[PDB]
Amino acid sequence: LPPGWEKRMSRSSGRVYYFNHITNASQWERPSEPARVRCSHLLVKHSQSRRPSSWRQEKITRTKEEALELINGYIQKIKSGEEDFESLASQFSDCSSAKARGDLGAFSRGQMQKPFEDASFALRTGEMSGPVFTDSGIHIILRTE
Ligand SMILES: *S(=O)(=O)c1cc(C(=O)O)cc(C(=O)NC[C@@H]2CCCC2=O)c1
Repeated sequence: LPPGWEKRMSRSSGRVYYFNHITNASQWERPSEPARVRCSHLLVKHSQSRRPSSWRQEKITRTKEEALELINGYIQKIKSGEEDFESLASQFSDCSSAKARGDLGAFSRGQMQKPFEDASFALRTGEMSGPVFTDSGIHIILRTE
């Protein structure tokens, strides 16, 4: 299995799935480095974020548990196909990159917070992470290049 993938057992169906412990993504299909990648993200902050404030809300009061529930809802909607990643990043990300549909541009290792960096370089082009935790809050990451 590629970097970070493990074979897991679905609790509800008993069917096997695959989980990546670097990106926190899960998928049913069996999964099949560059100097820089380009990623967008959607950030949900909470009261324990390093800065519990965002361009969108002066005082962020939601709990970390509430932020994870929000993130998990956005992931469901994006995976369902009902909403594009860009649409939810623009509307709900607590990062000013929201106004660029979540795009952070290109970057190399050594620039971003480490769990974000590691998830970004372990994603395939076009792939989306699961919930990724940093000191800023909880991220959904989409690798675009
Ligand atoms: S597993 O069954 O313990 C499991 C763990 C997580 C997680 O902790 O992130 C997520 C999922 C999950 O996404 N289940 C639904 C489907 C499983 C295959 C891919 C899915 O969308 C399961």
